[PDB]
Amino acid sequence: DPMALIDQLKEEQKLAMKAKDKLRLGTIRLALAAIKQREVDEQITLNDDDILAVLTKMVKQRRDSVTQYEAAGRQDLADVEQAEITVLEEFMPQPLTEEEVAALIEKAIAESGAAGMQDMGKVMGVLKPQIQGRADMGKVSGLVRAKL
Ligand SMILES: [Zn+2]
Ligand SMILES: [Zn+2]
Ligand SMILES: [Zn+2]
Repeated sequence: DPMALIDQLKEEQKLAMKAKDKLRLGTIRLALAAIKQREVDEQITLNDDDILAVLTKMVKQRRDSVTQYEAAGRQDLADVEQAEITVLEEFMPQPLTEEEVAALIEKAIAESGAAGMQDMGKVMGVLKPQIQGRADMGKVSGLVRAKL
């Protein structure tokens, strides 16, 4: 039952403001503005996975700015962008460990009653939402194929 990402971002905004941590505050504010943009423009309420997509795009855009700054010799500016990325990445999940993936697979097999390679789709359909972008699906496939 982790705190919703929207609430983690708002709490971190309040703390960064009280800390007078200027760069951190500014980047959190931009994440919250990107969330508001989607909720107004798409007429939806974002969940955690939606917010993770918001953060992933912000990290991508800043990573492309790092590329441009570093190609121009402006490491000082690329470092500011890296500091922004580090703030954003605080809210992102860690990749699943090998042992974590193996456990998800064994749980997916137990609950789906999977037996044999014909049940590859049955298992992967259970796993795919649970794995998100936290593991290589091809490797997960191969681990599942082994057990089946
Ligand atoms: Zn923090
Ligand atoms: Zn920046
Ligand atoms: Zn977290």
